[PDB]
Amino acid sequence: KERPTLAFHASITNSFGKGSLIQLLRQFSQLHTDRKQISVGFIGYPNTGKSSIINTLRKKKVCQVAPIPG
Amino acid sequence: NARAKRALVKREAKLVENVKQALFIPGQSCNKNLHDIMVDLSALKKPDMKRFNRKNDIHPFEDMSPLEFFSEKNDCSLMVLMTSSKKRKNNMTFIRTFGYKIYDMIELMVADNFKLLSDFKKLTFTVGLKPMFTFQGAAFDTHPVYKQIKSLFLDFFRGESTDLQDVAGLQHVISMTIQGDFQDGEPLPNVLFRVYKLKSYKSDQGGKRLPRIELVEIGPRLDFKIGRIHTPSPDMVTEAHKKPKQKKNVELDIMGDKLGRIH
Amino acid sequence: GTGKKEKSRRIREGDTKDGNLRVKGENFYRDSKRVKFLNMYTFQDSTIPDAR
Amino acid sequence: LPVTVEKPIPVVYDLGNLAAFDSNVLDKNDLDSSNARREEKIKSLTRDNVQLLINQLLSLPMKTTTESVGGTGGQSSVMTLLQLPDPTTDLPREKPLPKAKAMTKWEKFAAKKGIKPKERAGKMIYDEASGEWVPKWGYKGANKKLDDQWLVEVIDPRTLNRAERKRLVKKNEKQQRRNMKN
RNA sequence: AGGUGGGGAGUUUGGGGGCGGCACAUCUGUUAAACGAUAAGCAGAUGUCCUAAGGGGGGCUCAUG
Ligand SMILES: [Mg+2]
Repeated sequence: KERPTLAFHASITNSFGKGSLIQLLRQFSQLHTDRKQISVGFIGYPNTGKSSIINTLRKKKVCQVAPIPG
Repeated sequence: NARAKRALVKREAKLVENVKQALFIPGQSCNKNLHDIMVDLSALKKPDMKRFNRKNDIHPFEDMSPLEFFSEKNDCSLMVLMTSSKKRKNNMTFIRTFGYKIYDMIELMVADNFKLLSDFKKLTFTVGLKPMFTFQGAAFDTHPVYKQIKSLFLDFFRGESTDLQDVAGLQHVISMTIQGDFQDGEPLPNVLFRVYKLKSYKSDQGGKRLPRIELVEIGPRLDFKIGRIHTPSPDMVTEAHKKPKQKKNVELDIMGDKLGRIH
Repeated sequence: GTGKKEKSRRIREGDTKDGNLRVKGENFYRDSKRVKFLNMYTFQDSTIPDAR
Repeated sequence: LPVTVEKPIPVVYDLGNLAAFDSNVLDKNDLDSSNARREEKIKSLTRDNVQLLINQLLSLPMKTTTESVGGTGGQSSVMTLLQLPDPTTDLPREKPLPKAKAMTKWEKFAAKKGIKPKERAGKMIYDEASGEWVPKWGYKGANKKLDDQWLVEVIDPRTLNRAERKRLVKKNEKQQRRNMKN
C-alpha cells in the first residue's frame, strides 16, 4: 500500500528476485539520466540481507559475510 | 537609429509570427468596382492593411519578381493585386510569399451581382476583432484548389492566434459556401462568400444556457470564380510547415511537482 | 610510429592549427577533460579580497 | 425561436481559430445564383452553422481572475472570458526558422576549454584614489580616466591610448567580419 | 618500393581566463570624386548631458525665391 515491496532472496548465486531488483534499479537510473551518478544505501537490522544482498547483486562475494551480526 | 533597428528586428524571422501583413496593389485596370471591392476587403483587414500609392502594371503570372521585391521592401507576407482583363472580367489575384519568395498564385473574380457594404443594412462593426468562419461542402477539405482557397481565407482573416477570447468579441461571422456539389472532374463551382452579423436572441426556447443565434447579412456579397492557379513545390510546403520544437515517465504534476512512474 | 606517434594523429585531426591549447598529457586515452579531472587528486593563497 | 440544430454528418469544429467545417451535401438546385431563395437558404445554413459553433465554443472553460484593472497589462475580473484550445489547423508559415547561429571561434574554444561563460555580474567595477565605484563601462568609466587624468608620467601619450583603443575596436570589427562568413 | 615497426634503445615530464567598448555644434594635413560645392574616415586643445538609446509625453516646421 505504500512501498514497492520487491521480494528478494540473499543467495550468492541462486538468488531469487534479482532480475526484478535489477530492472527497478535500471528504471531508477533511467529516471535520473541527467544526474549521470547515483548510489543506493541499505537500511536494516544486522545480518538480515545487507552484505549477502550486495554480494549476490555483484554475483560474487566481495563484502565479508558470515553468520555474525558484525 | 534605434527606430530602424526595431523595424529590422520585426523583418527577421520570429519564432512566433504576428498577424500576416497584407499589401494591396491596384493594377493597370483598377476598375471603380475593383476599387470598391478593394475598399471593402480593406475594411475587413484593418488595421493590418496597406494600399499602394497609385496604379501599377505588374502581371504576377508574367512577372513574379516585382511581387517579391514589393514584399521584401514592405515586409508584407500577403499580397493582393486586382486586375481585370477583357476575357477575365472583374478578375482579382491573391498571392502568398514565403521568405519573400512567391508561394502560390490564385485568380479570383467577382460576379456583377455583388452587393457592396453600403448597399446592405447599416450595422455596428469594430475593426481588429477576429471574426468567425464556417465552411460548407466536402470540397473544402476533399479538393486541392478549395483547400488552398480555405487556407488563404483563414490566413487572411484569422487575425491573431490568442488563446483567450472575449464573449462580446464575436460580432460577425463569415459564411464560406460553394455553388453546389460537383462530380469528379467537373468544373469547380464558384465559391460563395458572405458575411453575417450576429444577433443574440433570448434563450426562451433554449432555456438559459444558450441563446437563439440570429444573423443579419451585411456583405460584401461576392461569388469567386476560379481562374489560373499556381501551387508551391513539396519542399516549400514542408518548409512552411516547420515547427519551433518548443520524456519517458516524466510529467509535470499539478503545482509543478516533477513526478514519475516506477512500473 | 608511424601511426602510434601523436604528431601524426594531431596532423590528421587538424588540431595542430590550434595547438596553443595543447594540454599536458594530450593522448587518445584520457583526453584533457579527463587529465584535468585526474589532476585534481594531486585554496591557501591567503589573498585579501575587497568584500564591497 | 427554437435553438435546436442537427445534421446527419457530424460537424467538424476548429475552436482554436473560431472556425468550423460542414461537409454536408450542398443543394445545387437552390444554390444557383439565379434563384431568389438562394439568399434565404444561405442565411439559414449560416445561422445553423453559427449556432452549432457557438454551442460547441461555449462548452470550453472560462477563466475568472480575482484581480482588478491595476496596470495597463491587467485584466478585469468582471469580464468573463472563454479559454480557447490550441490551434488545430496547420496554416503555412511566412518565413523560415532562423535556427542558424554564429559559429565564431570563441564558442569552439570554450567548448574545448574548461572556461565557463561569464556570469555578467554587473557594470560597477571598483577603482582607487576617487572614493567611488567608477563603473568600467557605461558612464565616464575608467577607459577615459587615463585621458582625463592630468599626469601621464612615463610625443603625446594621451592620444596613444585612444589610438590603441580604436585599433582594438577595429580588430574586434575585423574578427566580426571574419566570423560573418561562417 | 610501401607498411607494422618502446618488440628495442636515448630523453624529459616547464616556472597562466576571461576583455573591447561614447555621440553629437566645431576647425585643421589626407581623403578631394580635380571649372567646385564639399561629402562618405583617419588624430587632434574642444564639451555635455543623449544616464554611452533618445524611449515616452506636449508643441514647431523645414533648404531656397
Ligand atoms: Mg550482517
